[PDB]
Amino acid sequence: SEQESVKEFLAKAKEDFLKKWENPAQNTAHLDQFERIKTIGTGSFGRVMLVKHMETGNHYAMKILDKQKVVKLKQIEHTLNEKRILQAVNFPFLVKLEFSFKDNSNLYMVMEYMPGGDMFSHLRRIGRFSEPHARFYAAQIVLTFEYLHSLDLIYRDLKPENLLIDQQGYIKVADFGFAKRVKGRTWTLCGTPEYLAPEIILSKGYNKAVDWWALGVLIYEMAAGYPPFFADQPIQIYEKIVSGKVRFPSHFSSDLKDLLRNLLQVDLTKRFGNLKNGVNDIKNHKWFATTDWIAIYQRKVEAPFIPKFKGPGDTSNFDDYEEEEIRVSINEKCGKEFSEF
Amino acid sequence: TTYADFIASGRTGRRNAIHD
Ligand SMILES: C[C@@H](N)[C@H]1CC[C@H](C(=O)Nc2ccncc2)CC1
Repeated sequence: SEQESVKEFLAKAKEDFLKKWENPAQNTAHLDQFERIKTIGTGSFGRVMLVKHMETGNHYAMKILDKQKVVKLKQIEHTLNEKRILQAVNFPFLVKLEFSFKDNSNLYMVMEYMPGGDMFSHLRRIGRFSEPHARFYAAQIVLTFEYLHSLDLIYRDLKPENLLIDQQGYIKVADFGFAKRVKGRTWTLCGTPEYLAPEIILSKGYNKAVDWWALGVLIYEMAAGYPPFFADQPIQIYEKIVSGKVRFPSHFSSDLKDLLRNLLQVDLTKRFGNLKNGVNDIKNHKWFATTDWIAIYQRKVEAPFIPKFKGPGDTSNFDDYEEEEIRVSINEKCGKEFSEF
Repeated sequence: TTYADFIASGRTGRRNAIHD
């Protein structure tokens, strides 16, 4: 069976993950091994910089978290989740963590650098993706969620902003700031407004089904050019999501609509991904009938879009940000809170 | 159109995550 080769794949993958989960990599480099080049991302949850490792010459993306800002934002345990999970995982469509370390002031996570930029920037520019184009990316997500959920991981922030395009035109999921290893239900309110399942909004206690709901949002946005539930302010977006009504553009194929009605399904006993058949309800769906799941895993499918290669440290696919100092205090901040990082 | 309403809205740039 294809379901049995697959079960075998996941068994090996889990034994691999647990070994790193139970004994995490720690303190594997130092800031002064990296030359800083450019801020390619900034936000509430730290910034991301292009750097260059001197000993190898390799370019990398370095996420910096101010430990004091993390404590004030009450993201201590999420930050610890993020690093422990990213260091343990291993899958083609997950951005790979090369190093992590910390100093008196900061936490650092050095990832492989994707010069091609995020899906977001290309989706906005082009307007929308063709169904075949959107399906190609959706398949990568479907498989990644298959892998994550098999490890008891929920991702909780699927959106085009968190998806990077590599040099073969395949995607990498980045930012694990709200990922959590949980076997039961959980209750934290987190995610991005447009992508939130109704059960998060209504404060109910949820599981990995929220990840499949967010898949439906993503595929919709990719093929429509805009998301299924938008407005100018979050509370208005929440009223739309909980209403149970969604409108599709007249260009959506009738298979795409039917897939999306089962992903953006309020009723958890009916939502694709959450039922007795699990991820095969998605994988065997007619919209995906031309998808060869193994060749997508193997990166043998021809990509609809390969971004323009401008050098290994080129930054033209990212916007410009105001550059700040990386200041390292002479006193240790929050030693105890982050000891396991 | 729906696309035109989207493109005139304030939420066409990169969206931030929320938290309680
Ligand atoms: C919007 C946020 N949730 C977050 C999305 C991912 C981004 C990043 O890691 N970019 C990146 C990583 C590796 N290589 C190139 C870019 C940082 C900002």
